[PDB]
Amino acid sequence: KAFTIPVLKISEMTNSRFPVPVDQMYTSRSEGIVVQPQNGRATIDGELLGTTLVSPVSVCNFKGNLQAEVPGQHQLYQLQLTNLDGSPIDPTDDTPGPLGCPDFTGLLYGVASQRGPGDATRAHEARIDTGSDTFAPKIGQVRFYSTSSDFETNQPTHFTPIGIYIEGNSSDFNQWQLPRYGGHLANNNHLAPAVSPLFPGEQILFFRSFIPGASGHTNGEMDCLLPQEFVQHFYQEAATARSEVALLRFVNPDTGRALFESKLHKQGFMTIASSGDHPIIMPTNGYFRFEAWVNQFYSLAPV
Amino acid sequence: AFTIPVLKISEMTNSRFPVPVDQMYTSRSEGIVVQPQNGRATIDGELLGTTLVSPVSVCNFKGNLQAEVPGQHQLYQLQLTNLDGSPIDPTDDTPGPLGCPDFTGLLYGVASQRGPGDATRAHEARIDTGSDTFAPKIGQVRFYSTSSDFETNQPTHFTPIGIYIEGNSSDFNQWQLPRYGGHLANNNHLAPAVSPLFPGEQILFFRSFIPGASGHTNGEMDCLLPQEFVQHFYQEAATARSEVALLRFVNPDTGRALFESKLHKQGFMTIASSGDHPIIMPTNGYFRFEAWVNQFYSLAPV
Ligand SMILES: [Cl-]
Ligand SMILES: [Cl-]
Repeated sequence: KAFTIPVLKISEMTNSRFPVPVDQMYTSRSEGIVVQPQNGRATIDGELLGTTLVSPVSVCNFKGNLQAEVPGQHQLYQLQLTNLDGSPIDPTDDTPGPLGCPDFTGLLYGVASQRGPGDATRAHEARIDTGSDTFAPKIGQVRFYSTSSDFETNQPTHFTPIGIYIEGNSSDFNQWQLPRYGGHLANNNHLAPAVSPLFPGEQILFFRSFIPGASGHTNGEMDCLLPQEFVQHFYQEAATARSEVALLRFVNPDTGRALFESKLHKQGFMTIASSGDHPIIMPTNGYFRFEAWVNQFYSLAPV
Repeated sequence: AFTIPVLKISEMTNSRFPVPVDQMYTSRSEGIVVQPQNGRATIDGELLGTTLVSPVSVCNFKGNLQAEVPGQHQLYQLQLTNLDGSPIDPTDDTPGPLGCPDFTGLLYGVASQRGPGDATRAHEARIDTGSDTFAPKIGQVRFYSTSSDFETNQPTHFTPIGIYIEGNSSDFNQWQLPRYGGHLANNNHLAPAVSPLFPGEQILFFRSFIPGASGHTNGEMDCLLPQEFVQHFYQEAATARSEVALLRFVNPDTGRALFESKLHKQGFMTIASSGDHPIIMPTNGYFRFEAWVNQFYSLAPV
């Protein structure tokens, strides 16, 4: 079975780290930054890594029982998580945390909804601090705060992510700081490895989204390594990787010729020949196409 | 030539609302016109109605916060763009802009803005898709919010979350199409209604229970094709060798095949069944293409 890429414009791609469309391609030097996201992690021969799931609407969602209001802390609610598909959290799993769990620290803004008893429903805005000491999704312990007290204990509860809340303090959004999946008394394990460009003059090519902000000042930048459609496609195809690097061409369909070329590394990230922090803006109908198997030494024309 | 993506039910996305599929479901749909406009694609990849390929975009809106509606209390006038940023073209051969809700109800979600600069703000919001002001085809939609914290003339996005049941707004009717053009306009360029034609068969739906924000509702939202089937058919552009693709639902744990279904060329599935009930199957089961048949192929009941 031959390796293939799905044919997609940038505007048809889905961010694999937050359930919103990709806005632009982006490259960065990543000065002082360790790139180690756990969502959107898949090898090109079909192995999912980190907390990556294939569903494109599920990343950064939570589901669970509303166990209780945290004693003494009004309108702070303790969830007992399940997995997003309904199966119980199993902390013996070989994952950093539950599939789809946020891979960044910050004030995640969204809506907590309930259905029950019966068909009675209710929903209100909520905030989950993925940087807080007790944020421990690996063992199913997550809390959310809400300005509403209209939540019932022991009813099924879902958290739909919307964006990030900026208070202007230590809790501020850091898309490259992994949470402590087990809370403040446990260390992360089974992480997908960090990635970096190893070849001179190359930088990682990211797929960037500007996610919504709920207060304060932020551009909401969320950079993933692969659009969710590439994850889904490699998962489906599980094609044999004939070399360590798949050479991609970003094709202008109006001319048939290359706009630029990129190296898709087998472990699931792309590099380009570029320098600095800036978007990669192209004609809107451009798409990546698989060109050939090459090695890590292949020299790319700069873009 | 023709393939179906290998997906469990829990890995499928509802094509009419951006949530995972909860179950397969079948119904007689007596006295109901089944004519959803999202999740509509032929098996050779032609998108119909308002169907787009992005799985996170259906029921989203974006555009300029034109004004607080004069007279009204905390009503905001959106001037839509298309979800890809391009301008709304009312002469397009669609009933409305791609991704537009295809049901009438009080759609609940969060309206967010960014601007001026990187200043941001977001608050709960709801859009009555049955209101006579709801006219997305010409880019006019209003939302209500308990908050007054919205800047005029800043980019605004509506992220859908669920449905809101209250007496003084339209109840959630998933099979009642909005008037995409506002009060007086007739809908046009609609994907057609679907129904089983062979005796003993019913449509097979992929059902989600979308969140409720208030009131009593089971949030039932039935689509004809999971969004991943839509994306796959769009990618493949494979020629339909007959009018029906015969599919088989199989459990990979045991190799047991559980039932067969008829995937009609124009983009929906039927099974031999009777009554309104979920189709509960082993968790790891999935559909697989078996053969090109016609509309008269007779299935064993499930
Ligand atoms: Cl597979
Ligand atoms: Cl195409």
